[PDB]
Amino acid sequence: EDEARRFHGYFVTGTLGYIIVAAVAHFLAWQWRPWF
Amino acid sequence: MTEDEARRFHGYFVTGTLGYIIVAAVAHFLAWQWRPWF
Amino acid sequence: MTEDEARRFHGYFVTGTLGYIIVAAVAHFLAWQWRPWF
Amino acid sequence: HRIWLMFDPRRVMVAMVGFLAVLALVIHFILLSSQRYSWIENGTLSAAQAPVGASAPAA
Amino acid sequence: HRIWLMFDPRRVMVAMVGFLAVLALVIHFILLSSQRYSWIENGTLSAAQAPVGA
Amino acid sequence: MHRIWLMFDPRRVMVAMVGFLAVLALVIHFILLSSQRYSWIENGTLSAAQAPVGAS
Amino acid sequence: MHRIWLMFDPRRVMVAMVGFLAVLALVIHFILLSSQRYSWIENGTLSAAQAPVGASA
Amino acid sequence: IWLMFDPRRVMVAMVGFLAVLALVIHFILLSSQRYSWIENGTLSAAQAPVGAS
Amino acid sequence: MHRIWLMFDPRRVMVAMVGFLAVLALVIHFILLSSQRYSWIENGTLSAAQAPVGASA
Amino acid sequence: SDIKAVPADSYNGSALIPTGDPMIDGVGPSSWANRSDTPDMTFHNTAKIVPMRLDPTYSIAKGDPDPRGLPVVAADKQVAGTVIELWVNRAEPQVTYYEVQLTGSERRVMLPAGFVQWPNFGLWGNDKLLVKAITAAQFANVPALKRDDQITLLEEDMVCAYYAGGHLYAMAERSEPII
Amino acid sequence: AMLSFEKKYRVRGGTLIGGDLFDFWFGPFYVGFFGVTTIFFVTLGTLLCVWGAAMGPTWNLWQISIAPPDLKYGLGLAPLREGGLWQIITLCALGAFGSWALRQAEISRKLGMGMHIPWAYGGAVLAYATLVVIRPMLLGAWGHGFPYGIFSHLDWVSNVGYQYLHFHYNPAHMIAVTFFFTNCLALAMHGSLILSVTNPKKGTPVGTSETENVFFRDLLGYSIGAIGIHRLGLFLAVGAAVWSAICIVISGPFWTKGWPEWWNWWLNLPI
Amino acid sequence: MLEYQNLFTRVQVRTVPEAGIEIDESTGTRYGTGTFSYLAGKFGDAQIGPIYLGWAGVLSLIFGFMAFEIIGLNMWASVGWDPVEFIRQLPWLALEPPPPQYGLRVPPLAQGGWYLMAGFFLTISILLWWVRVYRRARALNMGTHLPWAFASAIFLYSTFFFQPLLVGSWSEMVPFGIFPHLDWTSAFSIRYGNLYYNPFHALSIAFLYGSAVLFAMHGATILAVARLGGEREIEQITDRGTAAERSMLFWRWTMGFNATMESIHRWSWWFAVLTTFSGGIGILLTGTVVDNWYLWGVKHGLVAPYPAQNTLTEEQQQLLRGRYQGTAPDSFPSY
Amino acid sequence: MHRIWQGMDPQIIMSGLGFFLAGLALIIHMWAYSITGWPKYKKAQYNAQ
Amino acid sequence: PVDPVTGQTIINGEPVVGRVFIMQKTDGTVKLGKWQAQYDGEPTAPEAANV
Amino acid sequence: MQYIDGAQIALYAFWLFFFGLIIYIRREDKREGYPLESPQGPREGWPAMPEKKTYIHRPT
Ligand SMILES: CCCCCCCCCCCCCC(=O)OC[C@H](COP(=O)(O)OCC(O)COP(=O)(O)OC[C@@H](COC(=O)CCCCCCCCCCCCC)OC(=O)CCCCCCCCCCCCC)OC(=O)CCCCCCCCCCCCC
Ligand SMILES: CCCCCCCCCCCCCC(=O)OC[C@H](COP(=O)(O)OCC(O)COP(=O)(O)OC[C@@H](COC(=O)CCCCCCCCCCCCC)OC(=O)CCCCCCCCCCCCC)OC(=O)CCCCCCCCCCCCC
Ligand code: BCL
Ligand code: BCL
Ligand SMILES: CC[C@H]1c2cc3[nH]c4c(c3C)C(=O)[C@H](C(=O)OC)c4c3nc(cc4[nH]c(cc(n2)[C@@H]1C)c(C(C)=O)c4C)[C@@H](C)[C@@H]3CCC(=O)OC/C=C(\C)CCC[C@H](C)CCC[C@H](C)CCCC(C)C
Ligand SMILES: CC(C)=CCC/C(C)=C/CC/C(C)=C/CC/C(C)=C/CC/C(C)=C/CC/C(C)=C/CC/C(C)=C/CC/C(C)=C/CC1=C(C)C(=O)c2ccccc2C1=O
Ligand SMILES: COC(C)(C)C/C=C/C(C)=C/C=C/C(C=O)=C/C=C/C(C)=C/C=C/C=C(C)/C=C/C=C(\C)CC/C=C(C)/C=C/C=C(\C)C(=O)O
Ligand SMILES: COC(C)(C)C/C=C/C(C)=C/C=C/C(C=O)=C/C=C/C(C)=C/C=C/C=C(C)/C=C/C=C(\C)CC/C=C(C)/C=C/C=C(\C)C(=O)O
Ligand SMILES: COC(C)(C)C/C=C/C(C)=C/C=C/C(C=O)=C/C=C/C(C)=C/C=C/C=C(C)/C=C/C=C(\C)CC/C=C(C)/C=C\C=C(/C)C(=O)O
Ligand SMILES: COC(C)(C)C/C=C/C(C)=C/C=C/C(C)=C/C=C/C(C)=C/C=C\C=C(C)\C=C\C=C(C)\C=C\C=C(C)\C=C\CC(C)(C)OC
Ligand SMILES: CCCCCCCCCCCCO[C@@H]1O[C@H](CO)[C@@H](O[C@H]2O[C@H](CO)[C@@H](O)[C@H](O)[C@H]2O)[C@H](O)[C@H]1O
Ligand SMILES: [Fe+3]
Repeated sequence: EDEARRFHGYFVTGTLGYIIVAAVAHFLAWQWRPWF
Repeated sequence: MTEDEARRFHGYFVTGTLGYIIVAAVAHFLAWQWRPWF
Repeated sequence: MTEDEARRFHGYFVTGTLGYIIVAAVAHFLAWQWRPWF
Repeated sequence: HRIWLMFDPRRVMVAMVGFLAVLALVIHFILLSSQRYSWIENGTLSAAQAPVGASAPAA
Repeated sequence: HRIWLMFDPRRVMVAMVGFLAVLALVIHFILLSSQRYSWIENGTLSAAQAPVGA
Repeated sequence: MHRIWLMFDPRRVMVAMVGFLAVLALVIHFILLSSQRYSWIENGTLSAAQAPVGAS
Repeated sequence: MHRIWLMFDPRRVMVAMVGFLAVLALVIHFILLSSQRYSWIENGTLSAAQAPVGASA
Repeated sequence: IWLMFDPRRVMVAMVGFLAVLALVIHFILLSSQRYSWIENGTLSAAQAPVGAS
Repeated sequence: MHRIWLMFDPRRVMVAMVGFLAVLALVIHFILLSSQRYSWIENGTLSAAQAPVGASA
Repeated sequence: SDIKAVPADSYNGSALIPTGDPMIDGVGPSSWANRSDTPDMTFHNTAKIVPMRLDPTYSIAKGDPDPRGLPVVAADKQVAGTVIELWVNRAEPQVTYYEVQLTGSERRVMLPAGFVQWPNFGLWGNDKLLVKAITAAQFANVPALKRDDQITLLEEDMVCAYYAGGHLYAMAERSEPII
Repeated sequence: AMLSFEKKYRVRGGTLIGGDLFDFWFGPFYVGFFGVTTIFFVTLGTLLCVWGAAMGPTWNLWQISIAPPDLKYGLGLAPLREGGLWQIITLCALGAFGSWALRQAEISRKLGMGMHIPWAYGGAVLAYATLVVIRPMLLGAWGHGFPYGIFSHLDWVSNVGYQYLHFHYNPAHMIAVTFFFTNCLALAMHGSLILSVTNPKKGTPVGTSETENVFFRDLLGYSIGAIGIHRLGLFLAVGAAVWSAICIVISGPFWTKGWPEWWNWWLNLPI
Repeated sequence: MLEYQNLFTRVQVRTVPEAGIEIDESTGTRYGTGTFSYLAGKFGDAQIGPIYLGWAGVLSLIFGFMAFEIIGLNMWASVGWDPVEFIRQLPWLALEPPPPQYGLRVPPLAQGGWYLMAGFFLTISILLWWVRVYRRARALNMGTHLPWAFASAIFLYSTFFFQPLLVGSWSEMVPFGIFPHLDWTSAFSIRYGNLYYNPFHALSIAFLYGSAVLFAMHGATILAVARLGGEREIEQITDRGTAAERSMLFWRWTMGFNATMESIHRWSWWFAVLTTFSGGIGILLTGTVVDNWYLWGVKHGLVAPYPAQNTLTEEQQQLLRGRYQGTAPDSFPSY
Repeated sequence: MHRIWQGMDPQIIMSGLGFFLAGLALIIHMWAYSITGWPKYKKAQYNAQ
Repeated sequence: PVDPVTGQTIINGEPVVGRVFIMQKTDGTVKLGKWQAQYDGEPTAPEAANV
Repeated sequence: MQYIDGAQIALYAFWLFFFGLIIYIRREDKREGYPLESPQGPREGWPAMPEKKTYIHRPT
C-alpha cells in the first residue's frame, strides 16, 4: 500500500532522530561521569 | 477529519509545543543560575 | 430561563457574594485586632 | 450574567454552600489544632503572651 | 421571597434542622472536653479560677 | 483561538479547570503549612531574618 | 506530521499529553522537594556554595 | 513491511515501552551511590563514589 | 526447515519470542546487577584485576 | 422515537419524565431489551421454559405447597386471579412462571416466579400468593404471549420488565420521596 | 457520556430524600441528596486527613499516620492536636459510608432492582463501626480505635492481636478466616466456570447452563445452582465481615485473657 | 410483607435425574444415578448426582488417603494410642517436620520421616487432582480456566516446600495440625521480622479482601436482578437482556465505571488467582532475599515513626545484648 | 548514480541529514573541547583575575 | 537568648512579641532514616549460639 | 546494587504486570454498550474500543 510507504519514511526519520539524540545524551553523560 | 482542518490544527499544535519547550528552557536557565546541578 | 429571568438571579447572586465577602472582611479585621498573624 | 443558562442556579447554589461549609470547617479546625490560635483554651491571652513558634535546629 | 419557588420549604428546613443539630452537638462536645470549658466538672469555678492554656 | 471552544465545550473545561485549580491551591497551601520556614499559623509574625532556614 | 491527525484523534492526544505532562511535572517537583540539595521551601535562600552536596569518595 | 502488524498498535506499544524503560533506568541510576545526580551531580568524576574493590 | 510458518502463525510466534527474549534480557541484566563482580553501575570503573572474585576454596 | 419521555429541563444530566403510561411505553424500570424472537433452547434443541401440562415427567417435590388453585393477592390487597398452571425451566429444574386466570377469566397472564412472595416467608400456612409490585387492575395489562406452549426471550423480557416497573409506577407514593 | 442503551433508563423518581432538585447526573455519576452529602463528608474528611499529614513529620504516603487519642480522654472529644482530629475524621467517615449506602439504595430503587447491594455493603460498614464505635464504647475510650495510616494501622492490628497472646486461637477469628478462604475459593470456581463455558475449547460452540451443572457434578458429585452460587457467594462474603466484627468485639469487652486458655471449656467436658 | 429476596426457594420442582452430557468413558465412568436432597434444594440445586471417576481421580484418592492415614496415625501415636485423648486433644496434635540439624538429609522415621512421606503423598495426590480437573474440563469442550486457577493455589502450596529447600532445611516446613500450623504461621512471621512489611503479603491481603468485596458485589447485583432473569448469565452474555443492562447502569451511576456480564467474571478470576500468586512470591522471597521485613520496610520508607519508649545507657547496651538460641541441654546437671 | 533519490521525499532526506549533522557536530565539538583544553584555559584566564 | 530587661525572646538579634515555643511535629516525631540507624542506642549484636 | 534488592525488583515487575492486566480487563469491559452517546460524537475512553467479537453456535 502507498500508506505503508509514506508512513514508513516518517517513522524511520523519527526513529533515527530519537536514537541519535540519545547518542548525544550518552556522550554527554560519558564526559561528565564515565561508567567503565 | 480532512486534510485542511488537520493542517490548520497541526500549525497551532507545533507552535504550542515549541513555545512550551522554549519556556521550559528559560525555566531551566533560571534554575541553573540559582543552583546548578552539575 | 429567559434573559429577563436570569438577570434577576444574577443581581441577587452578585449582591449576596458582595455582602458575604464584606462581612468576612469585617470578621478578619476583628480577628486581626485580637491576635494578628503577620 | 448568561452563565446561568449553562449552569443550573439551584445546583450552583447547593455546590457553593457546600464548598463554603467545608472550607470554613476546615479552617476553623486547623486553627483549633494550632498552638497560637487554640482560642478555646488560650483565647484570653493578649497578643504579647500568645504563643509564637520558632525553629528547633536554630534554637 | 422567591427563593421558596426554587427550593422546596419542606426539604430545606429538614436539612437545616439536621445541620443545626449536628453543629450544636459538635460545639457542645468540643467545649465539654476542653480544660477551660468543662462545665460539668468545673462550672462552679469563677472566671479568675478557670484554666487558661499557656 | 476561539475554535478550541468548538473542540472542547466550555462547561467541561470550566468544571475541570475549577477542580484542578482548587486541588493545586490546597496542595501548595498544605505543603507550605507542613514546612518549618512557612508554617505561618505558628511563626507568621516573625520577620524574614528570624524565619527558619534549612541547614547548609 | 503529514497524516498524524487523520490517523490520531487530536482531542485524545491533547488530553493524554496534558495528563502525562501534569503527572511528570508533579513527579519531578516532588522528587526535588524530597531531596536535601533542592528542598527549596526550606533552604531556597541559601547560595549555591552553601547548598548541600552528596558525599564524595 | 507495515502490513501484518497494524502501525497504530506498534506505535502505542513502542511509546509505552520506551517511557517505562526510560523511567526504570533513570530511577535505578537515581537510587545508586555513584549516579545520585540530584545530590552529588556537582562532584567531578574523581570525587564520585566507586563500589568496593 | 521452512514449512513451520504454514504450521505456526508467524505473528503469534514473533510476539511470543520477542516477549520471551525481552524477559530473558531483563532477567540476565538484573542478575548481573545484583552480583558483586558485575555491579557495573557502582564498580564498572574498576579494572578486571580489581573486580571482586568469589572465595577460593 | 419510541422513548416516550420528555426532558425535565435543558440542563444536561437532567431526569426524564414519561409522557404516557411508562408501564406499556417502556421507560425507566419498565424498559426491556430487544432480544431475539426465538425460544430459549436446551442442550437437546427443546423449549427450555414449558408448562407442566406439556411435560408429565416433572412434578412438585413432596413438602412444598402446590401453588395451583391458590389466590394471587396483589399490591392493593386485592385478589387478582388464581394459579392454574406452572411453567418450569427444563435445563435447570425450577419454578419460573405462574399462569394466572383472571377474576373474570376469558384470558390468562404470566407471572414471574421472582416477583412472588409467600406468607410468613413460606414458613407458616401458604394459602395465598403475594405480589407486592403490581396491583390487581394492572394484571390485565401484562403483555400476552404469542403461543401457550413456548415463550420467546423477547416476551420473557417484556413480562419481567412490566412486573419490575411497578415497584416505581404502580401507585403514586412509590415514585415520590419518603420525605 | 452515556451507554448505547442508557438514555431510556434515566428517568425521574426513586429517591428517598429530595425531589427534582437532586435528581440529575453529573457525568456518569448519579447525584441525589445522599450524593451531595457523600461529597460533603468525603471532602471534609479527606482535607482533614491532609491536614493531619501536614501536622506530622513526613509526606511519605506509607508513613502518614493520624492516630486516635489517649485512653485517658475516655469517650470525650480530645484536643484536635492530641487525637481529636482522628475523632472528627471518624465522624466524617461514618457519615460518608452511610450516605454511600443510602445513595446506592436510591439508585437501586430507580432501576427496578432489589435492595441487596446496600445491605451487602452494610456488612463492611458494620465491621468498621464495630472497630471504631461499638468496641471503643464497650471498652470506654475512643483511643481503642485504629489509627488512619497505611502501615500504622497494620502495627495497631499486630499489637492488638498480641494483646491476647495468640490471636489465632480466637474461635470467631477461625470461623471468619474460614469464611474468607472459602469465599476466595468459590469466587475462583465461579469465575472459571462462567469463563470456561462462554469461552470454550476453540472451534466448539458456546456451552449451555446444563454444561455447568454436569461439569461440577462430574467433578465434585454436587453442583449448586446458578442462583445458588450467587446466594453462596453473597452469604460467604458478608458472613466473613459479620464474623470478623464478632471476633473483634469479643476480644476485650468479653474476653481479656489469652485466647488459648479459652479452650479450657473443651478440655474440661465431663466425658 | 417484604419483597421476595431470592434468598431461599419455597417450591421445588422434581424430574428424572440428569445423567449428564455424553462423554468418553474409555478410562473412567460415572458412578451413581442422581438422588435429590430437599434441604440442599432449599438453598441451591437439589441433585446429588453421579460423580465421574477415572485414572487420575482414583490415583489421587489413593495417594491422598495414604497421606491422611499417615498423618492420623502419627497423631494417634503421639497421645499413646488413647482414643479419648485422640479426640479430646485433636486440634493440638501434629505430625512435626524433622529437626533443623539434618538440613535436607533424610531424618529418622520417628523424628520427621513420616512427615516427609505424608508430604510427598499429599503433593502427588494434589497434582493428580489437577490432572483430573483438567481432563474433566476438556471432556466437555470447556476452557481450562479452572485448571489454571487451581494452579495458582498449587503454587502457593508448593512454596511451603520450596522455601524450606531454599533456606536449606526441612525443619522449616508447615506441620500437619490444626493448631500447630497456626503456631507455625505466627512463628514464621516473628522469625523473619513482621511479615506485615512483606510487600507481597500486603498485596495478597489486598487481593483477598478484594475477592470478598467482588463476590459480595456480584452476588448482591445478580440477586437484585434475578427477578429479571439475571441469574442465567450465559444467555445475558450471548444475548444481553434488561437484567445485564440494569446491572451495568447501577454500577456506572454508582462509581462512574462498570463492567459487563462476562468481564465481571474476569475481574473475579484474576483477583482470586492473584491472591495466591503474589502470596507465593512473597513466601519465596522470605529468608532467601530478605531476612527481616521490618528492616526492609525501614530501608524503603514503609515504617511510621513513634516516640522512643525507652533509652539505654552505654553499659546497658552491652549488658542487654543476648545470645542467639542454640541447642537444648542433653544433660540434667547436679549442682 | 542520481537514481537513488527516486521514490523518496526530499524533505525527509533533508530532515534526516540535519539530524545526523546536528548530533555529529555536537558530539565532535564536545570531543574537541575535551581534547584541546578550550575553553577551559581561557575561562580560567578570565576567572583568575 | 532572652532580653534581661523586657524578658523577651531574641531571634537573630531581633526581639519577638509573644511567648516563643520551639516548633515540633506531632508528639515530637522524627522521620526514620537508614535501616542501619535503627540500632543507634539499641544493644549490640547478640553472641553466637551455644551448640 | 545496595539500595536495589530482589524484593523491590520483583515488586516493580508485579506492578507492571498488574497495570497491563488492568488495561486488558478494561478493554474487555467495553465489549458491550459502546461507543458512548455524547453531543460531541462517539466517545471512547482509554483503552480504546476492542474489535468486534462473535461467538459460535451449534447447527440446527
Ligand atoms: C482517582 C481517579 C481520578 C481520575 C480523574 C480523571 C478521569 C475522570 C473521569 C470522570 C468521569 C468521566 C468524565 C465525566 O463525565 O466527568 C463529568 C464532567 C461532565 O459532566 P456532564 O456530562 O456535563 O454532566 C454534568 C451535568 O450534571 C450538569 O451539571 P451542572 O454543570 O449543572 O452542575 C453540576 C455540578 C457542578 O455545578 C457547577 O456549578 C459546576 C461549576 C462550578 C463547580 C464548583 C462549584 C462550587 C464552588 C467552587 C468550588 C471550587 C473553588 C476553587 O453541581 C452539583 O451540584 C454537582 C456537584 C456536587 C454538589 C454537592 C456538594 C457540595 C460541596 C462540594 C465541596 C467539594 C467540591 C468543591 O466532565 C468534566 O467535567 C470533564 C473534565 C473532567 C472533570 C474532573 C477532573 C478532575 C481532575 C483531578 C486532578 C487531580 C487528580 C489527583
Ligand atoms: C504451578 C506454577 C504456576 C502457578 C501460577 C499459575 C498461573 C496461571 C496463569 C494463566 C494465565 C491465563 C489464564 C487463562 O485465561 O487461561 C485460559 C487459557 C485456556 O483457554 P482455552 O482453554 O485455550 O480456551 C480458549 C479461549 O476460550 C481462551 O479465551 P479466554 O478469554 O479464556 O482467553 C483470552 C485470551 C485471548 O488471547 C489473545 O488475545 C492472544 C494474546 C494474549 C496475550 C499474549 C501476550 C501476553 C504477554 C506475554 C509476556 C508476559 C511476560 C510476563 O487471553 C488470555 O488467555 C490472556 C489475556 C491476557 C491476560 C493479561 C495479560 C497482561 C500482560 C501485561 C504485560 C505487561 C505490560 C506492561 O489458558 C491458557 O494457557 C491460554 C493461552 C494458551 C496459549 C499459550 C500461551 C503461551 C505461549 C508461550 C509459551 C508456550 C509454552 C512454553
Ligand atoms: C575546540 C573546537 C573549536 C571549534 C572547531 C570547529 C571545527 C574544526 C569545525 C567547527 C564547525 C562548526 N562550528 Mg565549532 N569550534 C569551536 C567553537 C564553536 C562555537 C562556540 C560558541 O563555542 C560555535 C557556535 C561553533 C560553531 C560551529 C558551526 C558553525 C560549525 C558546525 C556546523 C554544523 O554542521 O552544524 C550542524 C548543523 C545544524 C543545522 C545543526 C545545529 C545543531 C545545534 C548546535 C544543536 C543544539 C541547539 C538545539 C537545537 C536548540 C533547541 C533545543 C532546546 C530548546 C535547548 N564552534 C572551538 C573554538 N568547529 C565545523 C564546520 O563546518 O566549520 C565550518 C568544523 O569542521
Ligand atoms: C501472626 C501471623 C502473620 C501472618 C502470617 C502469614 C503467613 C506465614 C502466610 C500468610 C499468608 C496470607 N495471609 Mg497472613 N499473617 C498475618 C496477618 C494477616 C491478616 C490480618 C488481618 O492480620 C490477613 C487478612 C492475612 C491474610 C493472608 C492471605 C492473603 C495469605 C494467604 C492466602 C491463602 O491462604 O489462600 C489459601 C490458599 C492456600 C493455603 C493455598 C494452598 C491450598 C491447597 C492447594 C489445598 C490442598 C488441600 C488438601 C488436598 C486438603 C486435604 C489434606 C488432608 C490432610 C489429606 N494475614 C500476620 C502478620 N500470612 C500466606 C502468604 O501468601 O503470605 C505471603 C502465608 O503463607
Ligand atoms: C484462587 C485460590 C483459592 C483456591 C482455588 C482452588 N482450589 C481448588 C480449585 C481452585 C480453583 C480447584 O479446581 C480444586 C477443586 O476441585 O475445588 C473444588 C481445588 C481444591 N481446593 C481444595 C482445598 C482448599 N483450597 C484452599 C484455598 C484456595 N483454593 C484459595 C483461597 C484451602 C485453604 C484455604 O487452605 C483448602 C483446604 C480442595 C477441596 C480442592 C483440591 C482437592 C485435592 O487436591 O484433593 C486431593 C485428594 C485428597 C487429598 C484425598 C483426601 C481424602 C480425605 C480428605 C481423607 C480420607 C477421609 C475418609 C475416607 C473419611 C473420613 C475419616 C474417617 C475416619 C471418618
Ligand atoms: C426500643 C428498643 C428495644 C430499642 C433498643 C435500641 C438501642 C438500645 C440502641 C442504642 C441507642 C443509642 C443510645 C444509640 C445512639 C444512636 C443514635 C445516636 C441515633 C442516630 C439516629 C439516626 C437516624 C442517625 C443519623 C440521623 C440522620 C440520618 C441525619 C440526617 C438529617 C438530615 C435529613 C439533615 C441533612 C443535613 C445533614 C445530614 C448534615 C450533613 C451536611 C452538612 C453538615 C452540611 O453543612 C451540608 C451543606 C451542604 C451540603 C450538604 C451538607 C451535608 O451533607
Ligand atoms: C527524576 O528524573 C526522572 C523524572 C525520573 C527522569 C525523567 C524521565 C523521562 C522518561 C522523561 C520524559 C520526557 C519526555 C519524553 O519525551 C517528555 C515529553 C514532552 C513533550 C512531548 C511535550 C510536549 C508538549 C506539547 C504541548 C504542551 C503542546 C501544546 C499545544 C497547544 C497549547 C496548542 C493547541 C491549541 C490548539 C490547536 C487550538 C486550535 C484549535 C483548532 C484549530 C480547532 O480545534 O479547530
Ligand atoms: C489552611 O489554609 C488553607 C485552608 C489550606 C488555605 C485555603 C485556600 C483556598 C483554596 C481558599 C479558597 C478560597 C475561595 C476560592 O477558591 C473562596 C471562594 C469564595 C466564594 C466564591 C464565595 C462566594 C459566596 C457567595 C454567596 C454567599 C452568595 C449568595 C447569594 C445569594 C444569597 C443570592 C440568592 C438569592 C436568591 C436565590 C433569590 C432570588 C431568586 C429569584 C429571583 C428567583 O427565584 O428566580
Ligand atoms: C539496568 O539495565 C537494564 C534496563 C536492565 C538493561 C536494559 C535492557 C533492555 C531489555 C533494553 C532494551 C532495549 C531496546 C529493545 O528492546 C531498545 C529499543 C529501542 C528502539 C527500537 C527505539 C525506537 C524509537 C523510535 C521512535 C521514538 C520513533 C518515533 C517516530 C515518530 C515520531 C514518527 C511518527 C509519525 C509519523 C510516522 C507520521 C506519519 C503517520 C502516518 C502516515 C499514519 O499513522 O497514518
Ligand atoms: C481413625 O483414625 C485414623 C488414623 C485411621 C484416621 C484419622 C485421621 C485423622 C483424624 C487425620 C487428621 C488430620 C489433620 C487434622 C490434618 C491437618 C492438616 C493441616 C491443618 C495442615 C496444614 C498445613 C500443611 C501444609 C501446608 C503442608 C505442606 C507440606 C508440603 C508442601 C510437603 C511437601 C513434601 C514433599 C514434596 C516431600 C518430598 C519427599 C522428598 C523428595 C523430600 O523425599 C526425600
Ligand atoms: C460454625 C458456627 C456457625 C457458622 C455459621 C453461622 C451462620 C450464621 C451467621 C452468619 C449470618 C449472620 O446473619 C446476620 O444477621 C444479622 C442480624 O443479626 C444481619 O444484620 C447485621 O448486619 C446488618 C448490615 O447492615 C446491620 O444493619 C444489622 O444491624 C446487623 O445485625 C446480618 O446482615 C447477617 O449477616
Ligand atoms: Fe455470575
